[PDB]
Amino acid sequence: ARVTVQDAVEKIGNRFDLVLVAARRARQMQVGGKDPLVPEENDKTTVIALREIEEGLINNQILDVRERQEQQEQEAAELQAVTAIAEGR
Amino acid sequence: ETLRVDPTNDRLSALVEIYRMMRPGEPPTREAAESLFENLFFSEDRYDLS
Amino acid sequence: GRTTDPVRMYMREMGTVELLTREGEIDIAKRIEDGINQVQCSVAEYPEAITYL
Amino acid sequence: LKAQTKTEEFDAIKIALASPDMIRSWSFGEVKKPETINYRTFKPERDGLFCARIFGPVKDYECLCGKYKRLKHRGVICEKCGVEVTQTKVRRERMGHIELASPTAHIWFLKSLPSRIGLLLDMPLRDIERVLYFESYVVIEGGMTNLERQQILTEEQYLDALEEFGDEFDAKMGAEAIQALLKSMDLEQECEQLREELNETNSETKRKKLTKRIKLLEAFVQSGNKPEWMILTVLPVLPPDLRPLVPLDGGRFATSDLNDLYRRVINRNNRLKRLLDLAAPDIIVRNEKRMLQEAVDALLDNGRRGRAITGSNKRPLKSLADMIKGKQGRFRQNLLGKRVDYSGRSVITVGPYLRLHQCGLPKKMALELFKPFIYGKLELRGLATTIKAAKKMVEREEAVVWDILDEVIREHPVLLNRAPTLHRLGIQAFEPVLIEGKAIQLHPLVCAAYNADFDGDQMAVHVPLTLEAQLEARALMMSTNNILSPANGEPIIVPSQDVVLGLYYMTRDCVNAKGEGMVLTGPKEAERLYRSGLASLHARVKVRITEYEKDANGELVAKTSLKDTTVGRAILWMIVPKGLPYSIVNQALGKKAISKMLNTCYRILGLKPTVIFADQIMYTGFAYAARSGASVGIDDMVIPEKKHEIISEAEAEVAEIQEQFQSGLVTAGERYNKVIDIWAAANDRVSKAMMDNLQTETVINRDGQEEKQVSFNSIYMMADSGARGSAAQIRQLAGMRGLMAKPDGSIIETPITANFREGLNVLQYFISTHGARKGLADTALKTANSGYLTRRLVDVAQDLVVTEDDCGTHEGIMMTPVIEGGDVKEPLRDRVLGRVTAEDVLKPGTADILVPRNTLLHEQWCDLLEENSVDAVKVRSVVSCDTDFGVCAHCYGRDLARGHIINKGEAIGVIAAQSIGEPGTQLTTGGLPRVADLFEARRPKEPAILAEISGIVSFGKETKGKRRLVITPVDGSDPYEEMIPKWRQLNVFEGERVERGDVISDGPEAPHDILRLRGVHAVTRYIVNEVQDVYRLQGVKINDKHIEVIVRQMLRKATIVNAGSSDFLEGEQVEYSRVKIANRELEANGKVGATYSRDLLGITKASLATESFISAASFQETTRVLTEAAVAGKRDELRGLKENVIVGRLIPAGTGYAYHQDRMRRRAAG
Ligand SMILES: [Mg+2]
Ligand SMILES: [Zn+2]
Ligand SMILES: [Zn+2]
Repeated sequence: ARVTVQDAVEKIGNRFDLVLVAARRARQMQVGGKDPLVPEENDKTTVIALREIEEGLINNQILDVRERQEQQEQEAAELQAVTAIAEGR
Repeated sequence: ETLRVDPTNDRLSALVEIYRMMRPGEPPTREAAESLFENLFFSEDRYDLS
Repeated sequence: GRTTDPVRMYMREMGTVELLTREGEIDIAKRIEDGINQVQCSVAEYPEAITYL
Repeated sequence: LKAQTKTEEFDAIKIALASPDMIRSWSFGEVKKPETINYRTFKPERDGLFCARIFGPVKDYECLCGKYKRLKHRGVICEKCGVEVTQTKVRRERMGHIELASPTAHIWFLKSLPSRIGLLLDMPLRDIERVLYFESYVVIEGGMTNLERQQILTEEQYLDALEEFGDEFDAKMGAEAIQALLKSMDLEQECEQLREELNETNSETKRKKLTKRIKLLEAFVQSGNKPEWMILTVLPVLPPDLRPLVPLDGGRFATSDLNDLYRRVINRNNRLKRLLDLAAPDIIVRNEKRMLQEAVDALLDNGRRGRAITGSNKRPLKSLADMIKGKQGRFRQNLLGKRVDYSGRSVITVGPYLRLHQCGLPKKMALELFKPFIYGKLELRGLATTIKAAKKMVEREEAVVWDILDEVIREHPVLLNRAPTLHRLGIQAFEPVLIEGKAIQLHPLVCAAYNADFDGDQMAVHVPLTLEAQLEARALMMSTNNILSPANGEPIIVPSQDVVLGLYYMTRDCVNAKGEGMVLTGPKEAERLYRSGLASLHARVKVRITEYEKDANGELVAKTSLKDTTVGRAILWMIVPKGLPYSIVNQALGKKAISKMLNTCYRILGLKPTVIFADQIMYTGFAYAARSGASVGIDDMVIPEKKHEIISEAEAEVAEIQEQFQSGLVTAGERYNKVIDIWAAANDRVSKAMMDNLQTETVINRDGQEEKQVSFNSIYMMADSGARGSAAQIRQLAGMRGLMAKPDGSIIETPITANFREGLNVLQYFISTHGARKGLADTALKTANSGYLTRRLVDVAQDLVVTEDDCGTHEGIMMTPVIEGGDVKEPLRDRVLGRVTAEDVLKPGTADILVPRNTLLHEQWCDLLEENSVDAVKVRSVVSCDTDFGVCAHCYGRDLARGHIINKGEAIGVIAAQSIGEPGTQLTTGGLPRVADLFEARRPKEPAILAEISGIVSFGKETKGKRRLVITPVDGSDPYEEMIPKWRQLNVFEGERVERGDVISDGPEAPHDILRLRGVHAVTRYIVNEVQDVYRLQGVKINDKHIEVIVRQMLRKATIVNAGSSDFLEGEQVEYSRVKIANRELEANGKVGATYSRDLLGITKASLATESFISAASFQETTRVLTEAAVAGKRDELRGLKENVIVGRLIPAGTGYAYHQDRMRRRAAG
């Protein structure tokens, strides 16, 4: 369990945005699109996300970057799919 | 001075102002004012201290 | 004069009109007869009213 | 990009008058009949208050006649009776209407205090009503004949006038007349003419009313509402499901009161149409029209005419206005309260075994609470086939479900709450620990935050469903994350009673005991010495200890030494973490000291070590207090041996003064004062007797004959440590208790001679009873007073939130120690702590900057300022903050449950109000009503008058009611003469110069004055100092900040002096004004900038003004607010807390601040 979030509050200053970011990440884990970045102790996604914040390997910057990259990861897949839609003309 | 503030003169007048006090806005009547005032504190029916 | 609560503004407004005499009733009824029979006669004087019937 | 048509996520809201065609737009049919249901088959009669055709199908996706019963046929209108088969919920949605025969006035616009139809037409109310009742004729568009436009006539007058003028003159009566008035009204023309008339004549009485009225007019014009709409042509009907006919047990039906009303309206209306088609006489149709007016009025808002009663029941029927308003003063459901799922509650118990980050929860409770989670997790692993079977499993309570519950509980926090919620700590998050029992276990250290006793107090539990709620609870509402009261940086986790008696009993020293004067290597063998029974817990002993100091740079220094201390202190030292010096535990450890221990530990080691430290302190406190064997006997309370003697002597005095009254040497009242004085002095004597005795009387021998120390007696240790009891109560246990005072307040001259250890007889007890009853009554009253105060406070602040980061202003208030009377009622260090310097400060010598510019002053900065002699620091405050529509974090301070600077987006107004309000139960002109008076800015009863302007003054004129005072400035003119009643003893010297704001008389003064004459900083200083004078005298710690934000909200409004944009005398937001003048100093007009004057509005007054009308409808009078907004067509954009709470979306603060921001900028932009 995570008794105090002070360390996470150290990694990202705002402390509300801590809740938001850790939330978003915890969601990334809870509805599984992804896996933890650090060993799961049986800790629920709620705490795993916080452990990820405390280790400084997860925050708003990192998440935004990863997501932005994944958009192009899908664009690459559907590259030949959507260009086949030239029937639009 | 109480008399100096009294708008009325005779008994009928007083009963008029009283009946118009208790049941205001409706036209007063002699039998009405009399019946009211007699039925307030003087009627064995509508009143008692026991 | 106006105490609101239309029970009054009615009760007083009607109280103005004086009660009818036993003769006045007959007067009014006679006036009724005059009016009506007038319109009936006016109807009888119209050709289309007949032809329609 | 096509903008949109259908459903989006809506912003703001709009409110205005309703058009007949608009009313029809909502209406999906006209209700033509008073009938409800058929009376046998309960189906709705067509075209009635309850109807399938107009409103909706009785049962889901089914026609009334029953032809199309299939879920397939949906958008189908039935041929038999048109009913589109769709969910029954639509019968809760679709509205209706009624076409009224004769026009009707909307009672909300007739009877609202500033009658709308009245002042819009510039016509008196009584006239308009007299016209509505057909009592008189009113003119419309008189033209040029003999008569005015708004003029009123009578029967005979109207007849004569008509006889004179056939046409070019117009008069009507009834509702049609008022409608004709409003419709013929041309607002623009009135605007032009009124502007001219405003400009021509010079009189105050004239142009005041003139400007007010033109402003009103043009406002109503810009609204988009046309006056005609104040008169209802069409009457909308509320959906049937919102006024249900639904049946009950025993075949009995129950329906709302709106049906009686609506039915009445329909009836009278239809009967009116009937009487029209019968060509009835005037009187009849008039009576009918009036009756219709009354019915409609009673429907809309009942009680403003006759108070109509419901069928067979005396109690007046509830109208739509009452439906909206609600009850319990002003409570609109999002206020009074709302039922919530996933919750519970029960009696609470102790659970000392718990860590402070957790708490006990009953098994069954946790089962029923987490039930959905339990289902989903049961079938996720595969223990249950389907959700049904899962329910069957948890219903049977199979052995396998308990483990799954242990799974879903683990990292999942829960919210705990108490009944009297005041400060934010009233609700705190904990980690659930499954416990066998029906009782909730609550960690002892938190029992202070809730103000919860163990006497049967109940707590409630809520489950943080969504992920965001889990993380919100864990990172904010969590217990460990708030260790510090938001009111002041002092720890609220301070040990309570048993624990402090434990730590007190531990570290203390009796003169002689086992192992006295020996030496030990370390705390380990000290404890080992104690447990074995070889050495006593308390003995003076030298032992070697290793203490750390982190005084190096981010680094712990280690040093060892032989400390002269006691066995108990040595044992306790094991707990004290790291860099804390041994000195802290070398004392007697009272409640105050044991608190300062935790404090220092937090300001040194940080959060986590403070948490674990506190936990350990609780555990050891309980353990050693248990071992201590502390108890209370009847002999533990020691009465002075000299008591009876003091009693007798003070009793001789009374007969001395009595004999003097017998001989007439003294008067009656003076005698009374004398006897009361001697008895009081007696009580003081016995008190300070038993105190000395009970305190130091322990007389014990070490190696010599005698010596004496502070007593080891139980009740004393209890009172001295601060565990419980106090000198006041102990005084009542041993010595005599006080003198009592009859309800009148006249204090009886025969005090209570006996005490509780002794017996009280009949009289004494009877006399005490009144004191008791007045005690309970007064306290129970002051709870309510506190509540009301907090309410006014949150209402006046609320939406104030930290928004911008830094406004960057050098502005601030001068922070000095309070220095009242004799020495220092409060230091400088506390006043400036956790705040930020407006500008850099100096040493005695300069070009050496200790604290640069704006920096947070923490313990090190404040002690660095304490090293130096600096008596003066200018500090940034929330009252002087340059940021408009909010406070910048750089202005506020660091104060929070955490030592770091205040976060961006935290809502400070709320927490400020809560902080001011929580202690309010602990407050005793002076007192709590004094505080209420202060925040209300009420002018006192017998105030003082400050000098208007500096310079020499003299006494003008003579006696009529006043003797005029003539002021004479040095350079400028002297028109200023104030009329001061001469029957009030003056102060000001007839021959001396008086600075503006000097004392021209005595008594308290209204803060309006202090603001105007002495300045803004001056008045805020007066308020904060006076209210702090009230609290501090009671022993209440509240930081100046919260009070200062309340103050900022008080002065939010100001009245303009100069011109060039808006009106002259308008009171308006200093935010709006300052933003407009700062914007007008450059560009625009070169400089047209207008001067204002700061205004002081009381809290309850400043609460009145809120942009959002939905917010105003909450705590104010709803009926007025809705109208008064609806006329101007006011558009509520939300943007505040209360409004967003009502509308049910994320709060524009806290976590939601990242939302409303990313929105607010997207709005009014690209
Ligand atoms: Mg209690
Ligand atoms: Zn049908
Ligand atoms: Zn600021």
